[PDB]
Amino acid sequence: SMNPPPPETSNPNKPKRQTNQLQYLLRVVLKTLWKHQFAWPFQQPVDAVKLNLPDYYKIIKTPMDMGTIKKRLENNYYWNAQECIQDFNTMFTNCYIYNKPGDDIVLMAEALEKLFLQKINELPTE
Repeated sequence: SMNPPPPETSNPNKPKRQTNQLQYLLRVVLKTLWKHQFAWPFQQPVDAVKLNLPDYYKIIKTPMDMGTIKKRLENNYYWNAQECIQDFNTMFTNCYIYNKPGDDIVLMAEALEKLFLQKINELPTE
């Protein structure tokens, strides 16, 4: 029922790059999803205490959220685009795992994922 430490956003010994694909992931992908009317439940790690989800972290062992991804992109945490794309996919997958089909939160994730897929389709060449 307690919250775990949040995912890492800082790791000085992790090698880093700033690439045109990672720039696109921030300037286009993250910004598009962040501004959406359904963004709010995904803009920070799941607070299992505030949201009264005492089993959330029993079930979800690889937590991820756009607050974390936003910090990772702004602080150049990544080496490549695939790492960041995996974070988004983890976020959506977690939501579908924990929740019931048709739940509001699932519909919200689906709308963000649709946009995500549209933006990744046009990921610029390296």
